[PDB]
Amino acid sequence: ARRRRAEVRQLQPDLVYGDVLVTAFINKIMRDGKKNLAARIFYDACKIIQEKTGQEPLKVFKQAVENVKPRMEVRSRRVGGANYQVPMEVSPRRQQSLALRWLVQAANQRPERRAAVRIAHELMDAAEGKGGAVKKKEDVERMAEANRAYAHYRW
Amino acid sequence: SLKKGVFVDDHLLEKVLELNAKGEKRLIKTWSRRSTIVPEMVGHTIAVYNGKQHVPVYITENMVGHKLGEFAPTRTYR
Amino acid sequence: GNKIHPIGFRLGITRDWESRWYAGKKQYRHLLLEDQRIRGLLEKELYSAGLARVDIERAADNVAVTVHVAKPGVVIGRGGERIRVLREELAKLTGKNVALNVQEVQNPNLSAPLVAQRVAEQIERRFAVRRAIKQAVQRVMESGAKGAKVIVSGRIGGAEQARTEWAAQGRVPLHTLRANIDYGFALARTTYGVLGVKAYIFLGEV
Amino acid sequence: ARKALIEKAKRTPKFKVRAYTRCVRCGRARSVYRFFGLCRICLRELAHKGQLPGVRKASW
Amino acid sequence: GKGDRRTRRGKIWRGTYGKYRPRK
Amino acid sequence: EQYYGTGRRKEAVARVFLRPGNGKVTVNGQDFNEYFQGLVRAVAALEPLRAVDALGRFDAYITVRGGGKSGQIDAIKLGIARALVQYNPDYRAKLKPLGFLTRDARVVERKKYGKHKARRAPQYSKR
Amino acid sequence: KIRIKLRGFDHKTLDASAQKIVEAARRSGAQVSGPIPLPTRVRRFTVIRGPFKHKDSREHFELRTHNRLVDIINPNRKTIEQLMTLDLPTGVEIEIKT
RNA sequence: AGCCCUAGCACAGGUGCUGCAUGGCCGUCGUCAGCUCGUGCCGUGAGGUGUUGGGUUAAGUCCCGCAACGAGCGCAACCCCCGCCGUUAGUUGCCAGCGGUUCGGCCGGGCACUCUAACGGGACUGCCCGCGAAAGCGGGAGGAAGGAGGGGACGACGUCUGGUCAGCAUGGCCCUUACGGCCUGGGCGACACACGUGCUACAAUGCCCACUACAAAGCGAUGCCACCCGGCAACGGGGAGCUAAUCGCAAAAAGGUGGGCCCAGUUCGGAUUGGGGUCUGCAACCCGACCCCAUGAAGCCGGAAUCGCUAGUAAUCGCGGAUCAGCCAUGCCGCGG
Ligand SMILES: [Mg+2]
Ligand SMILES: [Mg+2]
Repeated sequence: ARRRRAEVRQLQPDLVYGDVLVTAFINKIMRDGKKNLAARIFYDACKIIQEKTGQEPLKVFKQAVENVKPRMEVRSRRVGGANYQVPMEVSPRRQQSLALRWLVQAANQRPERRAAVRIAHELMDAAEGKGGAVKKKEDVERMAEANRAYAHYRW
Repeated sequence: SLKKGVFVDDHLLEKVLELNAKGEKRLIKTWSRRSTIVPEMVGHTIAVYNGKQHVPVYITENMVGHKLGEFAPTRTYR
Repeated sequence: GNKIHPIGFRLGITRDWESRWYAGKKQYRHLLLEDQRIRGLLEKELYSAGLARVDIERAADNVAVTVHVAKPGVVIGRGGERIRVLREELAKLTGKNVALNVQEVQNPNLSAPLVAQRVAEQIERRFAVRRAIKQAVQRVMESGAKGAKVIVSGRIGGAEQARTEWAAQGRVPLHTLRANIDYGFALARTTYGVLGVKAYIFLGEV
Repeated sequence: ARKALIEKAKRTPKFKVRAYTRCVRCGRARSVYRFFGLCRICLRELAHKGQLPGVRKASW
Repeated sequence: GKGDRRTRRGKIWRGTYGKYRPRK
Repeated sequence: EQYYGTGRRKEAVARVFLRPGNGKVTVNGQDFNEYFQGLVRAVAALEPLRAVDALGRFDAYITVRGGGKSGQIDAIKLGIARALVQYNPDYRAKLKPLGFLTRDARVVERKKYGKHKARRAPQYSKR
Repeated sequence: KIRIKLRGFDHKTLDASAQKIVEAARRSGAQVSGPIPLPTRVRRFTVIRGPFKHKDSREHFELRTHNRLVDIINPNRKTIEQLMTLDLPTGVEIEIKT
């Protein structure tokens, strides 16, 4: 991206809750280009947040995501003599992606044997604020802050 | 792997059959290593070409359906 | 080592085939080998005419064979003493009955395939490799052409290090499809090795 | 051996398995298209001249 | 999958037919 | 009585006739939900109606062949939309903002020689 | 009821040479069901450009048979005249049917 | 006379060496925005100017400025495919509309539609806002398509004393009862090892089995093989149709729905080896592929390193073709989901 600053490839809204942010999530779940199975999974997962909690799936989803967004992180930096992990803020597009990336990953690391459950639990456990996603979130926030000394370069 | 004859060579039987009207030969040389060894035409030690020379192969009952070159190996220290 | 053949490139617009005969998947192989041994004997035993194209047509046992020259009569005789010999040689190998037109190009220093041979000839008669190119271009450029260019490969003047003299004039837009550029390639079997000669003549448009 | 070979490939042989194609022009054993008797080389050649009827450069 | 001649896939992939993939 | 559009989408062609009233939708001689069964996105193909408020107060008869199930799904979507502009001039001024009217130009780009696959080149080892 | 095939390499001179057969069968015949163009039979060859190892970089050649079809429902000898002989095809083939 | 046979002769023949003697053809820097000429001008001269500069572009693309004014090889454009609409045309489309339908667009009836294929139309920064001296840049309307709409073909002066005498052509040199020829067999397939490019997996976003038109390029008359029967099958019988928009290869597979396995080196994975057979071919030991029974290996996602791709792309799933008796194709060139 030398020339232009690149348009953020827009997404079709969801054909259910009508939310871009959902399809975004669905897309991350998708494997070999099998969007169908991908979608089934996320919806069937919203069903295991009825059967389990009185709450509306969307609200849980939103609120878990909001819980896994980092605020700070260490971007690497070379200077002629050593390597410096420099803490900068996180632009809202990156937040969006890291969170949704992390959820799926955190979720596929879980034990339960089935797609739609792993998604579901994670989603719940992280809107409570105790996800294995949320681990690899407070870690990043912590890694900055510990390198708070070098936080005076930030280019 | 075939099943309509045994695709064995003319020039070989001519020589085997008409050798067995009383015949006990080892000096019997051949280049037809693709000819199937024929039911019980044993005794006679055939000499098979491997590309360089003819090998003294004395033949027994238990080695029948096998083709002739399985005994004249074509390369060295294998 | 780049650059397409410019006839090949243009057999769409701007140039048609040296064989306008249809057919199908068991004759073509043979309707070809013949097509070739024809020009096989023609190109060898008719060099002096100076034969540019050797256009050909078919429709089952008839064959058009329109041989183009600008020495048209050197194919004939003085009435018909040779052109009879030839319809004879043709149909002897072609077990069929051969037509056999003859043609004149009103200007032979627009025939790339001649321009080449001419320059080629000279080279064997130990000529001036570089002023040949200089001349031949000016010849072709003289006959009102839009652009000309000639190329010799190498051992130019018997040299031990193979070289490449080229010369041009006016346009030769080798990248335009509506170009109409004739392309001539000639050999040159000298004592020390083979040279190679290329000819390019620009004319065309819309 | 390319001479005694080009000839022997015109013959009819003990057993028809021993047959084979061979660029009738550029006398050549390999890559000889069945619809031409023509080595891909001695071919890209004629094709470019136009000596090959109806054969165009493809593009899509 | 694609390497077991005794799966169906095994035979699609190989292109062949038989017990484990018959011709309709 | 009748209306028409011709939807197309990447080797897929959509013959579409609507009729007023009911809500049912026959597609290649089948109910919508028999042809598009489990295929979670199909509900979108009839999105152009939900756009105009003709919710399910047309029937529609639809042949659709060529290529792909999901390409068909989008193909139809173009008919269902190109049909109603031709049963109301003003069916336009609120289908453009959503653009159910663009063809969708995109298509299997070509396999180039030397690549594996159009764009995917092979694997450089360098030593 | 006449059914005549027209095969070709040259697209422009089937639609040319065999649209004399939509005139010389209209002027001295009567009814004509126009030319119908049958899908083309494209024969692709693909050659490695050089004489040696350069297995990438190739050229593409296709020789394409254009197929054309003609039906006319007034079979007179009023027609078998220019349609007996009066020519402008030169690399065409024709199947005559009924 | 020819033509043939032996004894001579002139000659043939050599994939024998030289790509550092060559031609032709290819690859490479690189589809990079460059490389030059004519005349004028500056400089004793090699050379310079032009081609630098400021704005702009994908670009030596354009613009404004300037001792230069122009031009040539390049770039773009002229050709092919893909997108939208029209014209022409009915042994492929069809109740689209009505009649008959043993309910197979099959039977009349019709090209409306789809399509097949030939020609045309369409996009130009043309329109409105804003900035600018201009070129043009940011937005918006219209429109199937906006600002190069998406893919090709197309490779400048030249560089790598790049590649190839084994495709062919060719100077030179070396063999000419043999460095030529013809055959039978063997080798190009060897195996302590080591790199490249791939294929197949290591699983549950999975495997298996049953059913279930989403079709989108090609090949076929010393052939494609519908359909029958025999065989668990490979395949073998009989046998129809189509010189093939008509008949055949042809089932697309992922997908959908049902069922099953329950985290196991497993109903994951199919290497190895044993056996019995099919086919092509004079012939399948070395050296074919296919079918079936058994045998089931390593592999639980890979160190330091390192490859590809910016959109219908990558990832994933099948389809065909070329050469070809058959085939060691998991390769190659192509098609779509
Ligand atoms: Mg000075
Ligand atoms: Mg080898």
